[PDB]
Amino acid sequence: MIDLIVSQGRVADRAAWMIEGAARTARALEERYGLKGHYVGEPAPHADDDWSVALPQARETLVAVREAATESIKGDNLTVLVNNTCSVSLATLPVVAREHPDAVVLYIDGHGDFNTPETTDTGYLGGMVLSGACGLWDSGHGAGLRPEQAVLVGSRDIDEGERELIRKAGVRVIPPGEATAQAVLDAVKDAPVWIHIDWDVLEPGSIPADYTVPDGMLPAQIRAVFEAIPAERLIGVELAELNAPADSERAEQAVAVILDMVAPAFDAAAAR
Ligand SMILES: [Mg+2]
Ligand SMILES: [Mn+2]
Repeated sequence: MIDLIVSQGRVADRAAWMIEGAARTARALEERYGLKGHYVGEPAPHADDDWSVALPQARETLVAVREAATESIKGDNLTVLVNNTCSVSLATLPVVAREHPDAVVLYIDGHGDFNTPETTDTGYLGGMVLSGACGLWDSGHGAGLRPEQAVLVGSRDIDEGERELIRKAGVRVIPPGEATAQAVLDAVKDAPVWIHIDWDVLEPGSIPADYTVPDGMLPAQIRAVFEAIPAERLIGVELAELNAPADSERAEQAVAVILDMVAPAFDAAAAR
């Protein structure tokens, strides 16, 4: 069984269409798998506000996601969160680390999302997510994820100062050209696995690119990861940061690619 949870409340969104992108992704999963999502939060416009303002604004949405994820994780289904922003995971990752202290988190992202209030250049909460879950700063939603159990997958061109925090904490980084299914499998060793994906990990998608070496990850590499993680070891999956307007052709094209990437893991969970 799959439990689908969908964030529709603003959590520090600086992009215009990520709440809409989450809703479109959730709808595609509902239609494909015969599910009904649990929708949490009320939409609000995007803004370039400091994390210290955006975080309290998101408190009601974050607490509601935490409670829904806690119920799902304590049962025996695959927990699937479709999130507008990576920042929703400030509420979910401490629940995962609480319930599965041996779990490895594959944080698949073009960025490291490992800034603290002291290192952030932009003040964006979404760039402070993995560091908050690991306890380098206090989000108000707990921590408890061991940095030794966090693996950044696909991250590249990381600021020297943030890359220093990452190495000091012991977070491993697997850049796109090294992010094969076997490399990711070898990183998780014998642990259960939580997958968090930020779609900016993907190579910009004019896949008319047979003669170019990609800088981002290709959809086929994401699919290969989902194919490689054994169904019995997969705790849950978070899909975040699709910036695509509702009703757009762009959203319909993006969600079809997303369905192709996640199908191996989601099909196997629906078959249990
Ligand atoms: Mg990112
Ligand atoms: Mn991110």
